[PDB]
Amino acid sequence: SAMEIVYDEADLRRYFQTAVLLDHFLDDAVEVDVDAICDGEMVLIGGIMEHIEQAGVHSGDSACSLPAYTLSQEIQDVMRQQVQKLAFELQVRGLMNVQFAVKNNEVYLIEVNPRAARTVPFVSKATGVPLAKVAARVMAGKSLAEQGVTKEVIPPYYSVKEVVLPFNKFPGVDPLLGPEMRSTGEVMGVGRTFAEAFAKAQLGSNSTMKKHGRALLSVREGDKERVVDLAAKLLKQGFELDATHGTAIVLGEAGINPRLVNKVHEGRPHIQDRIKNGEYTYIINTTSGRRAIEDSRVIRRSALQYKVHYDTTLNGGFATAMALNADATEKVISVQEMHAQIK
Amino acid sequence: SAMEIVYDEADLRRYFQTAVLLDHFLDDAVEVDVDAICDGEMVLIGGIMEHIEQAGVHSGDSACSLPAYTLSQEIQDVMRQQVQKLAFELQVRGLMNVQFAVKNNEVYLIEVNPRAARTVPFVSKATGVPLAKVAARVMAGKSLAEQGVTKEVIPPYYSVKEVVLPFNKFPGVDPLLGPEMRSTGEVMGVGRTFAEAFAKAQLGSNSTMKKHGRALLSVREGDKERVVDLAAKLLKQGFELDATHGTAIVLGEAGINPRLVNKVHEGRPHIQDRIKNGEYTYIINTTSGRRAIEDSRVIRRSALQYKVHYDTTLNGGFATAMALNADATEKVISVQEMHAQIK
Ligand SMILES: Nc1ncnc2c1ncn2[C@@H]1O[C@H](COP(=O)(O)OP(=O)(O)O)[C@@H](O)[C@H]1O
Ligand SMILES: Nc1ncnc2c1ncn2[C@@H]1O[C@H](COP(=O)(O)OP(=O)(O)O)[C@@H](O)[C@H]1O
Ligand SMILES: NCCC[C@H](N)C(=O)O
Ligand SMILES: NCCC[C@H](N)C(=O)O
Ligand SMILES: [Cl-]
Ligand SMILES: [Cl-]
Ligand SMILES: [Cl-]
Ligand SMILES: [K+]
Ligand SMILES: [K+]
Ligand SMILES: [K+]
Ligand SMILES: [K+]
Ligand SMILES: [Mn+2]
Ligand SMILES: [Mn+2]
Repeated sequence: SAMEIVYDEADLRRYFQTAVLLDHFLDDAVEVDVDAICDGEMVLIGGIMEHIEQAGVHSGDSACSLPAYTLSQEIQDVMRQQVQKLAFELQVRGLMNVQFAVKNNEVYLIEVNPRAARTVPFVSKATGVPLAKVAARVMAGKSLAEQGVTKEVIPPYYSVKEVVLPFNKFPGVDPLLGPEMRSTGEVMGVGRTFAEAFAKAQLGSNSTMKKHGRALLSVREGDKERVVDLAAKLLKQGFELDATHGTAIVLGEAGINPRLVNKVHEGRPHIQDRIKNGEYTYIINTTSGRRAIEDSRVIRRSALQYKVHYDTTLNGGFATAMALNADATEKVISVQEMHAQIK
Repeated sequence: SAMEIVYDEADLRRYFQTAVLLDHFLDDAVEVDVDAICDGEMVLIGGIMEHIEQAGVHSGDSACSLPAYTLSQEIQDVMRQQVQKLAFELQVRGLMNVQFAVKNNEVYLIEVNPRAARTVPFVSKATGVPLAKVAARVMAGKSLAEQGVTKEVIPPYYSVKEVVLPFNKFPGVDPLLGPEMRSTGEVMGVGRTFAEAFAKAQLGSNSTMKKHGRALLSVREGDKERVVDLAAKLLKQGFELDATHGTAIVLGEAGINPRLVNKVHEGRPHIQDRIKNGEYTYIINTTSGRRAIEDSRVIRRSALQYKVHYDTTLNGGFATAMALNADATEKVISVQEMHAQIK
């Protein structure tokens, strides 16, 4: 009345110790951000952003795309409808932001921020519409209608925003994502395709990701299934794979034989070693659970330490994969050209 | 003054509880049997048989070859000489049998049986010399020279002896080889090459071995080195592989990436499951240590229950591998013919 996610009774207390609003955690859910302007008369949708990282990974630290790269129009429209309702009910006059979660083709409302959100600039840039100015006019007494800004702009190119985290400034921290924001800045990637935009945002954020080498895959239960496909993509891109017992087990059941690696406590060599010897060019590590987390800490610290690009979400992993297809230095475009393409 | 191999002090005691002579166990040594006859004037080497399974697996349960398939002539000549020395010293008059163990190019005596041994019949069949008839004559007073049997016979073909175990009659028993004899009988395989004899011997032993499929590998520490080769030989022959945790680690480091399989405690699916489901056509499982044994019991028992061919020794598995290169149904030969090839 710090945020944590508890999985069970034990966990619950367990947290209590070290310790109030309880909410059901919408697992394996897509997170969405919407910025919109309302003038009491109507509502203009500034932008619908679909996060790369799932709900549970703070929006502030999620990568995102404008326009959505996976959500259905249908569903977006739902969200678009909801905002409007919210707008009016709350009697918004100026900017507003709404965050949703999409679970099983269902739309859940996370929060409503009836002010300017840190997303505004990215949206303005992507769409060519200075939402801030507009909403400012709106607040002063000049309607959207009167402003001649009434129709929702859908760019012809992909705009992906990625973030930068201060982890390297505090080595003692576990460089891992969560419900609480820790990033200091963001970059924007502009592309013809999501993969392209993403590759640029990724490169822009200072990533050491390579297009070749050996990948380390160590994912959680709930991801043990999808990883299969990500592993495939990596193989296709020419990566050689290593895998921790559990995950290896799963891949193999699908036709994928990675090179099994040892957790720290299981033998030498182990991960830390390999990481340390620059055996990997990529690491995909997903964890769920206070302990498992604590138990996988070393993987992340080492990786951060060794300059190995790594992802801590599967959705994050896929985007990285997809981006392997694109070439961030292939084509550059200016903000001006960008806006020029808008109809 | 029921035998057992103890690895350490703890073990020692450990045994002591459950339970005397004490003999250093000659690890990774080749076991050899030698059948000879002495008439007080000379000594006749009937045959030198090299065991496939190493010392520690009772000669009565080991497969063997006449002539040896790996021992050097040098070293066989050393055994030959010791046999003669022993024959004379002990005053043998008739048949005798000598058991040696070879380690690091050194011959060790395991025991002397001053009488007809169970290998006699096989040796006679393989060499065309009826040792029992000869030794009987000697015993009755007709010397080896008088008889015209004074030169060792080394047949032009390989003769392999394989055994049959009654484990299927006692499901409650762990179908594992060791220092105590459990076999009820034996067969013989005759071939142009070791591979061919072995193959015939194995088929004859009612082995369900197949020339294709998926193999399961789960070997002890010591075997971790030679396994790679086995794994490779299996790969060449067109098999697919599965392996448990440690084995997998080793294979990975060698470049072989088998499909990982779960130890029963590890989870699902595990070995029993797979064995039970017909996933395997061959199983190679080695174990050292009373406790390590008791644990792995389940692999061995399922293998047997399900009729999957299984080897419990690395030597054995190699032999099985060699046999993949042969066709036990290709050529047959009568004993008359075999004998007729002897010069
Ligand atoms: N019920 C929930 N299910 C899933 N994720 C949630 C839930 N509540 C919050 N989150 C996640 O936590 C973040 C923080 O929640 P929010 O109410 O937006 O906090 P803040 O005021 O810090 O922005 C969101 O960006 C989202 O990823
Ligand atoms: N010191 C030893 N090192 C290795 N193997 C040995 C040793 N002593 C005996 N063995 C193993 O035990 C078996 C039985 O020993 P042996 O003295 O021949 O017993 P038995 O009287 O039953 O024939 C051998 O065939 C061999 O595999
Ligand atoms: N947008 C958050 C940064 C992603 C980071 N590579 C991670 O996967 O943890
Ligand atoms: N030579 C004795 C039989 C061998 C059996 N396949 C085993 O390896 O245990
Ligand atoms: Cl905000
Ligand atoms: Cl005997
Ligand atoms: Cl029984
Ligand atoms: K998110
Ligand atoms: K808030
Ligand atoms: K033996
Ligand atoms: K004996
Ligand atoms: Mn929020
Ligand atoms: Mn013996």
